[PDB]
Amino acid sequence: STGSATTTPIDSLDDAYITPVQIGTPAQTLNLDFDTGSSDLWVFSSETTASEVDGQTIYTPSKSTTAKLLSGATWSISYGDGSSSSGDVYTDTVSVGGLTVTGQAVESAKKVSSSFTEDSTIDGLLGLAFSTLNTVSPTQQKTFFDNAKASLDSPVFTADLGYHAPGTYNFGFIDTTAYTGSITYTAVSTKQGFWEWTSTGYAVGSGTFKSTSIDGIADTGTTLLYLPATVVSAYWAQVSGAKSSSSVGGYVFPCSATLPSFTFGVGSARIVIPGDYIDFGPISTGSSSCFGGIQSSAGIGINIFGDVALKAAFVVFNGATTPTLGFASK
Ligand SMILES: CNC(=S)Nc1ccc(Br)cc1Cl
Repeated sequence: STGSATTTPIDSLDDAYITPVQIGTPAQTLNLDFDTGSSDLWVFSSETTASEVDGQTIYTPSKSTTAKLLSGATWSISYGDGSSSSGDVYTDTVSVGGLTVTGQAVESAKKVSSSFTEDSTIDGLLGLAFSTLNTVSPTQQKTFFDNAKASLDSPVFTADLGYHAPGTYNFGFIDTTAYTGSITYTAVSTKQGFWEWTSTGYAVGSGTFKSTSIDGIADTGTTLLYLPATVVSAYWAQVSGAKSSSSVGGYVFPCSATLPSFTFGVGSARIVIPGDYIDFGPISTGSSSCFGGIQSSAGIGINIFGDVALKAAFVVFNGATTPTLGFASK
């Protein structure tokens, strides 16, 4: 089997991407944030504290003839941005772009963090990291991909995120028309439950390539590119007027400035992030100071290849017995 679904930016800055997901019988379609940095499929629901719902589409398990309470099961999660949610669990039928999984764990939110409430465009998350990170207790649950894997033509999914435009998530096949050149594959460690790999280095604009190992995670659920302070300093030093602002919480720059590209290494291959991708607009409405899309990972404990990096490539999440990651230009 295969599946193919379009993923769409939630706003003009590509802060996140939403993908339609059919849940239950008859289908209830929710727009979920596909997140390769986490492993819970959780949704706003009829059970969510009413004051914490503000515009989102909810899942109502009582209206689904295939929904079954996973008795005794609870879930609770906290994300890297300080957001969180918790609730109970149903199994139900979940379809993405024509690919159907029966008995998928659907985690119903009873409580969500204010940041989720405040984003009316995201109805929940669909986690695509390794199932070892799943927070369901007492019985850990499998991700949508884990459940689908044996049925897929090939045990892979691909992320093809657009710049200020829709893109595509495919399951079970590699669309050879979606990228240029070849796909370079690179080793993955699953020890932290992430799609964790090691970049071979970086260049800033037309600058010479610096060969240096950068360990990080491929994370569709994170907006920006978070890299070591040395690397990030080298980048912003090439932007006139750029400064790290403690009160803003990162590097800012005047948008009258021209951003250089940023290249990262995948084995001997190179992915180029155009400078335009690194512009995230005024820090506040009407401000002449713009927020940068490359920021320091120093306070995080891990480097994150977020949407800023991934949307510059066609990315293969290979769930073979020994998982790997593939990157191609496009
Ligand atoms: C909130 N944390 C991250 S990485 N990203 C982000 C920024 C702004 C909006 Br609106 C939504 C998201 Cl998901």
